[PDB]
Amino acid sequence: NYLYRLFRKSNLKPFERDISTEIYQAGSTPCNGVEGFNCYFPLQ
Amino acid sequence: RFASVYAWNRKRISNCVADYSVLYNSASFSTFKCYGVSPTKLNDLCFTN
Amino acid sequence: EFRVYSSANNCTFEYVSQPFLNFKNLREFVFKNI
Repeated sequence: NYLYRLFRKSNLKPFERDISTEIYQAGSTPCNGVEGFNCYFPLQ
Repeated sequence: RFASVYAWNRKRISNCVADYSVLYNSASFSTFKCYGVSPTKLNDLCFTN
Repeated sequence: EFRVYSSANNCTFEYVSQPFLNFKNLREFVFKNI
């Protein structure tokens, strides 16, 4: 299925891209390969 | 103790300022499926009641 | 007493602030709703 980048720390600049996804952090602190509590996968 | 399952808790709390991030940071709750705020918390917006 | 009123709706925004003190005192008040 097609994918969406529905999580970013900042806003996208015009004619830019974001291909590298490293567990979007909601603000807990640790998100190294873990979706625990705050951290969620940016791609849905 | 209780709030009933057939009835609902619709307490009208308003005219106050509180930090939603205070409850967000606490891990006592089970899960977060918030619909209002996109990024993290409601502390950047104001509402009615 | 409370002879003024007998019922009570969902009154929101309850407020209690002011500590109180010839004709002398005037007690001039202006109520404006804008």
